[PDB]
Amino acid sequence: MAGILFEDIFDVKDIDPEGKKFDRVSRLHCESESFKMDLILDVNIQIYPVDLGDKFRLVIASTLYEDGTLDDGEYNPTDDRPSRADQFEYVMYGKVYRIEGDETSTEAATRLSAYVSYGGLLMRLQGDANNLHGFEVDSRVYLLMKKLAF
Amino acid sequence: EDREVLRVIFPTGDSKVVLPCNLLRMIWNAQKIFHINPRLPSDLHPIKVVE
Amino acid sequence: MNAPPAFESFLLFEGEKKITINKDTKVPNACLFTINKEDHTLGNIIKSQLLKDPQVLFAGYKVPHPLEHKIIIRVQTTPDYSPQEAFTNAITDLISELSLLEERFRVAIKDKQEGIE
Amino acid sequence: QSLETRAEIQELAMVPRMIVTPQSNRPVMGIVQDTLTAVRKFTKRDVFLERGEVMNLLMFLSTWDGKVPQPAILKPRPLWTGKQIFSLIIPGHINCIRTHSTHPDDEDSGPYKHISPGDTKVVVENGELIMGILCKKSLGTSAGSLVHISY
Ligand SMILES: [Zn+2]
Repeated sequence: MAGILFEDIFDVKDIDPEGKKFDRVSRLHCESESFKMDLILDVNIQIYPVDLGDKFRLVIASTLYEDGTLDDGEYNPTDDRPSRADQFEYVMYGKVYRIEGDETSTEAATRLSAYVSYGGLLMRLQGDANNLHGFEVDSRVYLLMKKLAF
Repeated sequence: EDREVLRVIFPTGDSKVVLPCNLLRMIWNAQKIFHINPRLPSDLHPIKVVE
Repeated sequence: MNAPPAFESFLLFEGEKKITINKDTKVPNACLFTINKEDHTLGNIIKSQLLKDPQVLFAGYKVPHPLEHKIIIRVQTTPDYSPQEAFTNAITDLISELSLLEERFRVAIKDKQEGIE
Repeated sequence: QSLETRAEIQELAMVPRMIVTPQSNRPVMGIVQDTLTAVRKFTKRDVFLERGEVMNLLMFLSTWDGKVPQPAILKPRPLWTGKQIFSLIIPGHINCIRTHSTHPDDEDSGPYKHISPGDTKVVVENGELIMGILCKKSLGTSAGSLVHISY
């Protein structure tokens, strides 16, 4: 199984920030139950009906096919290796474009934000625990969303 | 000294001039191709740059 | 005047052949089929029968220029299975579906109807 | 009518060489008419394609390496986003910025209110479209445009 970059169970604060709202894609505003990490994320609401009262599980991984790399691209439907984080209801693939915190100060390098792009569906995370896993790198990172819990 | 001369060149104080070779876009290409990490310490001695 | 004779739209030319197969070198195990004097009626259906097949990695067709009767089909399959066989099978399979459709239709017409002929 | 004049035209006057005009150092030609409206409509973040439509578009491209990119949505069903398919067209590593400046987002102070992506900036890197709708401001004959950067 993929080396876990980030893992948490999130609660939805709001589904429409500014409220402007649109079709198929919707911008969630969320907060992690650790209450030390923040999240802003687009999801395809047309194929994954989110609710304001819903409590989601989110995972971030650097790979799927277990441990070796997958930078081949070419989604390859013919694979069948149960290595996959396939048990999850919603999965996205994408690239990181910015990451992003105060570092000018003494020591600083404290509290951190990551910006991710999943083919034009944007994501933003704030933290400090993901400091070893956020990188402005080529198309490699996957967002797995599951269950929406209970 | 260059800054002082440059004020005399553009008394109206506009920042926008036509020049060859987009230096910001090239530098931006250097970061993107060499995969330079903005957080990791750079491996470059300043005197090499000046020379 | 410069307008072709309209029958030249579908009759094969005496110095031409109906299909032509050329390999692609960009990726391993792949093929390019040229169908001459054919149109979207044929091209579009063969695309859908191939995509139904789970061994096919990629399938697509493109009519290179509207004034020019010809279509190309790119198909790519897994190394374990030749792409040519999928195409032949895809037609035969399609031939079978249309044959069953024709038998069911004639029989459905044969159902208690009147003035059927 | 000769090889010398055919050479002189091929080398000097031929259209891929008449692209960026010295008339005002910006491209002479960029994407026009109906295609330009269709490019706007296509890059919006809400566009998604099934395996069949992507394969059909890939089939119409020219320099396509032959490797279908992984869809931005794997589950519950395969989906490619619009920007993503566009990234196959953008050459080797052409890279712009900004050029969002349509009537979409804010007359400027709104985006600084923290980069609530809004959804209008056009960012591309390593020749791959990262975000934002394309238009006259990116593809047009404007000095700062994408077509200018390819040339
Ligand atoms: Zn103004």
